[PDB]
Amino acid sequence: LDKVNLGGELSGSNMYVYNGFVIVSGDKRSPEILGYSTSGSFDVNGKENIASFMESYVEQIKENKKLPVVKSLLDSKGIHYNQGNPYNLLTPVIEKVKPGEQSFVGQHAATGSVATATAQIMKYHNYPNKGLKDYTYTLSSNNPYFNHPKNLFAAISTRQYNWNNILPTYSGRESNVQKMAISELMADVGISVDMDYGPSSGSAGSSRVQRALKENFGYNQSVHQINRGDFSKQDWEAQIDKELSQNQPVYYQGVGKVGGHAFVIDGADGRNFYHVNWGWGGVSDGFFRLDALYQSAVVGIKP
Repeated sequence: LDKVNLGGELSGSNMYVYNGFVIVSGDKRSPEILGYSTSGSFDVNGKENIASFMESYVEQIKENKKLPVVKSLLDSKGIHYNQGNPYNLLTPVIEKVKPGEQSFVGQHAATGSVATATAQIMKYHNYPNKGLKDYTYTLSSNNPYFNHPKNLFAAISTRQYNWNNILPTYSGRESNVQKMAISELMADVGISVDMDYGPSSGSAGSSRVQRALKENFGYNQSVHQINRGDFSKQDWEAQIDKELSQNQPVYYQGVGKVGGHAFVIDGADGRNFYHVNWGWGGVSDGFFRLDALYQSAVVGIKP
């Protein structure tokens, strides 16, 4: 084992990670093994959606101080998307340098975890074939990366998505046919969720995702947002288990000051660990506990 120096907000001793990989807490008033995997490694540098989740474990363990098997559905189809090239080839191009930050002018903004999570689930279903409704929104007045005013628009009602061209994953030297297909999908999805574009891109998430999947992309009326706080632990996990039992990956997110920090839950080991795809090409994917004890999910995702 080779420990990772989490640093940042995970630079304490309340949790330790060693590269597969393993995650163990540092206080027996909380579960011992938090997350694990037999392949790849774990990292959170520059990956805010993974770090946000980890930061919740820490808050959880500190709170403890006061005291079916489903094979990864995405892996089964070889779905591994990311947030940068070529997935973001059609997101807005950064125009301004944010005071005090290094310049990203000329680069396409990140797709956003919310859009990457949503796109992977859509690819799993290879749906829809035809977009249903257009979408527009105005970029946040406080966004320091673009000139204002800025209105974004996606002609989704005119889309005929070719799922043979939208590949399950991208290597790098794919032709325009394939790169255009995935970048168009990512740009449409991001716009449908009012993405606040930047070197990192944020969206409110769940509330936007459930509405976009039905209104813009034609998914089943069964699609809806569920909040963790409205369910008992048993009912919550039973919801997730039912989705997975029906071959329906789940959109999941935690909340930060910049919006939803999303990922996809697409499997279960049977020991209460759920398989997670962080949308970063594969790094850090594995089995995690929903908690180590403002989370939400979008379920009922199917055509």
